[PDB]
Amino acid sequence: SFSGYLKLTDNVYIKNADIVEEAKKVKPTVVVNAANVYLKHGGGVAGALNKATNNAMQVESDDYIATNGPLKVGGSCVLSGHNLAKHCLHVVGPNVNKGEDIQLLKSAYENFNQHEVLLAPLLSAGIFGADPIHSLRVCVDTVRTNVYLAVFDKNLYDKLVSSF
Ligand SMILES: O=C(O)C1=C(c2ccc3ncsc3c2)CCC1
Repeated sequence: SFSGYLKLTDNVYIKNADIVEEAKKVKPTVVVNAANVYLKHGGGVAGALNKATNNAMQVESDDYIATNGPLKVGGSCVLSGHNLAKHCLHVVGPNVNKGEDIQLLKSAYENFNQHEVLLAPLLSAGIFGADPIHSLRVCVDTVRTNVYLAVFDKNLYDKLVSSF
């Protein structure tokens, strides 16, 4: 069902695309959200995915936090994918702009290995403040399952491919 991707490795693929539009087209089994520990989906990929669900992702996430408390940096939880996917895997990469340890990025990507195939964004990139080239390197070196990476920014996509 995924089309137009560049193969980087045996199991990692990449495309210049909006992950929201990709999820609406493919209806993947799992879409990854670039979450924070409170599951407050205000901006970046999380704000865009939540708006595409008409805020249903945020209402579900608030009930999850009321029952379970916050996630760990490097951790994840599986919730509904609403109108975008069967499931959403909310994964917390470290936010460098909040002073979090970049070494937790490998632990964040290890959550992907629990799912045979995923549609995902680059973790800890964008407003999370990490170097996207480093994030793609950790993804390739950690994830063993089939990951389809959707990169929204065209200039970033071109830089990630040409420096890989
Ligand atoms: O350019 C990108 O691929 C990146 C992100 C992003 C942010 C917001 C957004 N809204 C719709 S698709 C999307 C992707 C976060 C990390 C890198």
